[PDB]
Amino acid sequence: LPPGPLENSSAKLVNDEAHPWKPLRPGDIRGPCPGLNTLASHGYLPRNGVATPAQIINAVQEGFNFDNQAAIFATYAAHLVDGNLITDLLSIGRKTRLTGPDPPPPASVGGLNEHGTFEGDASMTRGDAFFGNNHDFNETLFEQLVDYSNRFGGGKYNLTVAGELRFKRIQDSIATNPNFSFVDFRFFTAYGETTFPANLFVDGRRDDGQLDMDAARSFFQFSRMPDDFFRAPSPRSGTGVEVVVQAHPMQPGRNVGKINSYTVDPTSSDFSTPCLMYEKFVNITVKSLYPNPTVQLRKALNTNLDFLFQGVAAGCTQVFPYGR
Ligand code: HEM
Ligand SMILES: *[C@@H]1O[C@H](CO)[C@@H](O)[C@H](O)[C@H]1NC(C)=O
Ligand SMILES: *[C@@H]1O[C@H](CO)[C@@H](O)[C@H](O)[C@H]1NC(C)=O
Ligand SMILES: *[C@@H]1O[C@H](CO)[C@@H](O)[C@H](O)[C@H]1NC(C)=O
Ligand SMILES: *[C@@H]1O[C@H](CO)[C@@H](O)[C@H](O)[C@H]1NC(C)=O
Ligand SMILES: *[C@@H]1O[C@H](CO)[C@@H](O)[C@H](O)[C@H]1NC(C)=O
Ligand SMILES: Oc1cccc2ccccc12
Ligand SMILES: Oc1cccc2ccccc12
Ligand SMILES: Oc1cccc2ccccc12
Ligand SMILES: Oc1cccc2ccccc12
Ligand SMILES: Oc1cccc2ccccc12
Ligand SMILES: [Cl-]
Ligand SMILES: [Mg+2]
Repeated sequence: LPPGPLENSSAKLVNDEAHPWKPLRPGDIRGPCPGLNTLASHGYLPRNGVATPAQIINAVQEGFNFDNQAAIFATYAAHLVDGNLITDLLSIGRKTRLTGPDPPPPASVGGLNEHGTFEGDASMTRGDAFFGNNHDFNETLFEQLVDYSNRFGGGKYNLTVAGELRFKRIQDSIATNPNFSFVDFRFFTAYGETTFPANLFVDGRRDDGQLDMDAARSFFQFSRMPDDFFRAPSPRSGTGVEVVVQAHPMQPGRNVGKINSYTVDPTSSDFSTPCLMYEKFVNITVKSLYPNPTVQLRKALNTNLDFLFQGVAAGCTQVFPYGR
């Protein structure tokens, strides 16, 4: 079952004796998420980067005070599209034999590195998949984050910086990635993720929304909590995303095989239709990976879809692609 919320959600030291940072060993997997990467590199998750959904939910809550509903929604969304539903294992990065025997195609079980399922374009510190690497820390992109922090945040990353940088990334992908896609699930996640450094990488004794660049580099590049890091003082995820959207409101769309051809998609969900985002994720995205599953896969899909629905925070009706 999905873990419940923390019994005690106070700020506390999370870079503690039981959770030291360690460098990668051969075979250890890290991916496009600095949050999960840091949890693995401090042993809140298995240090090889392969974990169960329950391990992930417990880790994001314990290590960073990510809220329960957000933890459930993201984890089961990722697991459904990128994880092995029979073995209950998900890679936080590249595809690996460590998640067990694969299901039939068209399911990919590609880990969080799989482009276009959860991971997508216009990430802050990772390049678009079209440019060759959607998962490793990129120094040039991080230096741009530093520059935007200097210009809009007095040298710190905050929600104002997030609003400007989110738009800059989108405009750079429009100008250079002929395959740029910015619809449905990615349209939502791209905005939410820009709040996370301000909400969750800021030491919880301060919780002022102002992330310094030493801490930012530590998390984004090295998957490493600052010495004496205290987690956030209460559960949260995407609060302040309205500030990021308001700075430069966008419509969902994609380039259409050429640069500078961004074409709005009226069949995409947007922030006015969160329940459509959920329904398409299940009916189209998940269903297309598993169109006619065998008995044990069908059971695992339905269980994980029930868990996903527990995380749906927008008053939506559950949908059932494989029946009740
Ligand atoms: C709850 C389970 C979570 C999963 C499965 C997850 C997975 C992912 C994935 C696959 C991405 C790639 C999105 C992209 O293409 O840019 C991403 C982005 C990101 N996640 Fe998470 N995430 C989770 C929770 C968290 C938490 C708790 C934090 C912080 C504590 C966090 C911080 C970030 C950041 C900062 C990015 C954007 C990085 C960048 O654009 O450079 N995530 N997440
Ligand atoms: C919750 O944890 C904090 C920090 O560890 C501690 O100060 C506080 O006493 C705890 N609360 C309860 C009810 O145990
Ligand atoms: C190109 O875009 C499509 C989605 O429209 C996606 O399936 C494909 O993986 C993308 N490839 C790259 C390398 O961006
Ligand atoms: C990092 O991002 C820059 C800017 O988009 C890109 O030119 C470069 O190839 C990327 N990769 C590395 C390894 O720097
Ligand atoms: C970001 O920092 C700048 C400079 O200190 C400030 O003007 C702006 O109000 C800050 N934004 C937020 C949301 O804290
Ligand atoms: C999803 O499928 C259900 C039937 O299982 C249907 O009622 C619903 O309208 C579908 N939603 C979308 C957005 O296709
Ligand atoms: O874990 C996550 C990663 C990226 C985006 C998210 C948006 C909402 C809730 C969780 C998210
Ligand atoms: O309202 C939102 C929009 C997009 C992403 C989010 C992630 C977490 C929490 C709320 C979010
Ligand atoms: O953060 C949020 C929470 C709930 C609803 C939202 C709607 C739009 C934009 C952001 C939102
Ligand atoms: O865009 C939105 C509108 C209303 C409620 C939401 C809840 C979560 C995430 C997004 C939302
Ligand atoms: O719980 C949520 C968090 C972020 C985005 C969402 C979009 C739709 C439905 C639920 C959502
Ligand atoms: Cl919570
Ligand atoms: Mg990306």
